[PDB]
Amino acid sequence: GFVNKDQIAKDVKQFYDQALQQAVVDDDANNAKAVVKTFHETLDCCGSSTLTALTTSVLKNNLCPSGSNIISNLFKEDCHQKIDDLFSGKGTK
Amino acid sequence: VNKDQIAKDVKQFYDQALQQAVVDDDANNAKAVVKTFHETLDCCGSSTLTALTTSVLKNNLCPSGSNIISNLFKEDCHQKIDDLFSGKG
Ligand SMILES: [Cl-]
Ligand SMILES: [Cl-]
Ligand SMILES: [Cl-]
Repeated sequence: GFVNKDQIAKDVKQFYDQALQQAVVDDDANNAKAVVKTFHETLDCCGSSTLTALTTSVLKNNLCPSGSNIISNLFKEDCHQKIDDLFSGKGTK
Repeated sequence: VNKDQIAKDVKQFYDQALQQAVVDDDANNAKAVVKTFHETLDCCGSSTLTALTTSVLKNNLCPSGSNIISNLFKEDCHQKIDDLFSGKG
């Protein structure tokens, strides 16, 4: 089966959103938090939007990339944007 | 979204880009996608696609530099995609 770039990007974001929501709402969600932490470290982001990345960095900072200050989350791309960069070949860096 | 299904689809997407990248004909986007996957996930090709992997490696789509062990001991992109969705890191 052929894979469409836009559709796969949408599914990944959706998967990540499910994970983020579980990691934040509920502690002890060990695997959601692991998935979220892996996405955040790999893509260098901390949220589905600028606003959720800021919120996560203030309230659940352990989920954010190491050495991440709060205020960078205001200016850095969010995880949805980094997922788009990945599949379009823009570059995560 | 099912974890197994999405990891499968992303690997298939990566495989598609890999085979397109080997053709140097209006595939500059596929080359960028392959290179982006390689740098983001820290991998180079897949053990399941040895012929393609050898070609992109020669096309300098697995650039070296940081982590010298990772320059000689390349990681499988399929495994790294699996690690991404399993949260293994
Ligand atoms: Cl699942
Ligand atoms: Cl092979
Ligand atoms: Cl190379």
